[PDB]
Amino acid sequence: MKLHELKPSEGSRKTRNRVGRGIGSGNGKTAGKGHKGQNARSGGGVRPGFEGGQMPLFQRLPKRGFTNINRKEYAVVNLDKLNGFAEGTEVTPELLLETGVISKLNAGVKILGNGKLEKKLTVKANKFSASAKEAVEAAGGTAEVI
Amino acid sequence: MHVKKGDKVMVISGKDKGKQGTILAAFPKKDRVLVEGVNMVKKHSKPTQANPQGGISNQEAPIHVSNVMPLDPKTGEVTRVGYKVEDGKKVRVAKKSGQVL
Amino acid sequence: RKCVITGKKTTAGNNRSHAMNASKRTWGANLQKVRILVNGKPKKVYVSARALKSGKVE
Amino acid sequence: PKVALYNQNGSTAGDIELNASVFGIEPNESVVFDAILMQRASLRQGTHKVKNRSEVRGGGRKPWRQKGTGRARQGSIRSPQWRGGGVVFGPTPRSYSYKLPKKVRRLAIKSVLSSKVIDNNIIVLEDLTLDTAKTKEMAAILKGLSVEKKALIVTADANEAVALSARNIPGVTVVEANGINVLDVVNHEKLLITKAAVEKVEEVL
RNA sequence: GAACGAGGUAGAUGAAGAGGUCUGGAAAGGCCCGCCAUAGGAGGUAACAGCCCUGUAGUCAAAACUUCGUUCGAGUGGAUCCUGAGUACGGCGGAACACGUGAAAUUCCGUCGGAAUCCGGGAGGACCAUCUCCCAAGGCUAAAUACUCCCUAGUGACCGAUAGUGAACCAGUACCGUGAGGGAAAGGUGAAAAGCACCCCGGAAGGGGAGUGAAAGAGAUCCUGAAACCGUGUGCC
RNA sequence: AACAGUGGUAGGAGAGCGUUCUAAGGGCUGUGAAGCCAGACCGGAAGGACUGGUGGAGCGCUUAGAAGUGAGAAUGCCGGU
Repeated sequence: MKLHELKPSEGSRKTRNRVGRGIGSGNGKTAGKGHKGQNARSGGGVRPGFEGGQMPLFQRLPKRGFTNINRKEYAVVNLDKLNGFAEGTEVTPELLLETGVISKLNAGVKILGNGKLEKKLTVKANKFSASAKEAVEAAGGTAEVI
Repeated sequence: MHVKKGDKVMVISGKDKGKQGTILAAFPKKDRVLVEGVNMVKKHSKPTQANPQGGISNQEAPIHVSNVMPLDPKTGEVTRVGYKVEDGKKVRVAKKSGQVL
Repeated sequence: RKCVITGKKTTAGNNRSHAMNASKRTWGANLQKVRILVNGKPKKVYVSARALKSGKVE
Repeated sequence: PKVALYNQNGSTAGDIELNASVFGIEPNESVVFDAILMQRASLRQGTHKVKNRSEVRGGGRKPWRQKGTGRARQGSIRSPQWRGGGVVFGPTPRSYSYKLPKKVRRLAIKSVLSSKVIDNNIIVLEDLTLDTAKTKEMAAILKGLSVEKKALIVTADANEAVALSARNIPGVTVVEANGINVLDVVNHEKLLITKAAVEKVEEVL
């Protein structure tokens, strides 16, 4: 790439669809916004979810929400990222962070059971699904619960 | 203003080259120097106070300092100007020699 | 000439009634001066009044 | 990469085969486009400003009646149709920079370096040490390298014999290996490295 | 309270070609050559300059006023007392907290029968116990941070006179308004005033010559000078 | 190459023209640029040159980037008539 011959990959640049310069290109007089509407004036108009006076959809539906303080986003492992390791290695939540397995330890590492293993592993973690407890034992690995 | 009134000024360029001479007057606020011979224009004058002959007078016009360089007192050469101190007052020093003035 | 609960005391402002020759005269502490416990700790000094329901009950 | 090497005198010496991880990639010409428009963007301070309809020192009154009279509506003495005028939209103070991801800017440097290996405008010169900072010595080196155009020198750790020199030469600027400028490597179009800076390039990438 | 060091309020020093030629009114331009550089930022000079000039790099400079920075009372008890007095605490007044008084904490800031005080007190979103955290009701407190009227230095994919500060100019003026206030318009001779002596026309104003300047149609709201518009002539109707 | 279609407002979609400024190259200018003034030139279009006359110092192209991005209508502003 010389400075004399700068060019993009075609499709990574695209000129303006600039609005309101002459009727030749289109969008000249009305400037893309039609005839005399409320949706043509200087910013006056509508909220996003508004229906002109009819009861908007977010109210005629009931409130079924309730949020506790004490919730726990458990870390989600599909049990198949342990196949990236070899058998007989250490499985700790401090190890799952820096290996790129879990990007964020949100106070709890639960191990799910989709898929399968073939590797005897020293698995210690906070909580376990029931099929994951047997799948680690199916590979002969230990199933310590932190 | 690196040139003193009454030196041996050489004219660099302008309407007249070649001629050298002496300063008759100076204008350091306007950065212009009046030198004999060069930049002589024929000026009209009305018959008024200070000798009402009128007519077309004859005098020289001032020249900007950048056309003005002094010659060498050692060779007769257009040299640049430096500065030294010789027992007291700062003196002008011509380049390409150990000359003064 | 004060207490510790809302910002209105011996201060400096306005009034224009009649007969019309004028300067400085008073808003004072509106006392009728007896105990409370919103702070039960005594000397029996000044009181003023913006509102007196739900000071306390008893 | 089998790039040749010369001396500080300029005589031909033993070459260096470079590393294909840095100098032997394919030239990714799509990245180099969007590489330079990052660095060109954050050389503009953009401190331009225009007084709007409000910052106009006046305005205010309906300059006459609205009816009874003859003119148009014309409802303040500094509206944008007027001659004194507040510009309608105008330019406002801002930035222009945006930090590209790290995997781009690693690859963006390397494709330029791998290109200049093919373009052969690159010479490694170990131990560029000088007695004085005189650019006359610097000019003698450049004519000894047959460089009559723009050029760039990568020092190891900004040796002041090189650094105080060559700032007076127009086509040659001095920079250290910590400051490998993605514009200037493309800009100066011929390039010089010290041998200590060669591994200093290699130790970071 | 004294001495030193650095900075500021004036400064100084400072490299290398009228290089030869060609056009041009005029070389800094073109051509053919040199040269300096810790200086090829910038301005100025008859036009576009590293080496033409002021100056810039670099290094030094302060009588005096200053500015910043350097140097000349521990432990152990466990009798007693104290540890913040006219306030701290809640459910019905107000206000600030994201919280519109609600389940309403908490902080204070006007107000309705006057708690304790170390075996104590307060808080942990009413409250209750438990549990951990902490002694409120006296005061002081730098840095990081908010900002520009000026100053110093210098930037710009900022403006180039209807733009940019209202104001590039005697501009917050001239004028409008008794009034608070409102608030304009208007930069360019050349490189050098060398700015027109002299002769005619007329009372001039104003020309026509001449002379000045490379250009005088360049000559005084003075570069370029379009269109509206006012024209004078003439080809065809 | 063959076949087919091409009126269009609101309205969507795609290509390009051009001014100001910057960016590397290149060049072109006191042997006369920008502008202005004329024509019978070329490009499908916005358009773009080329001589001639004015003017007396700067400005185009090729590819990029940024936009105060282009007038003929606002009982439009401001001059000139």
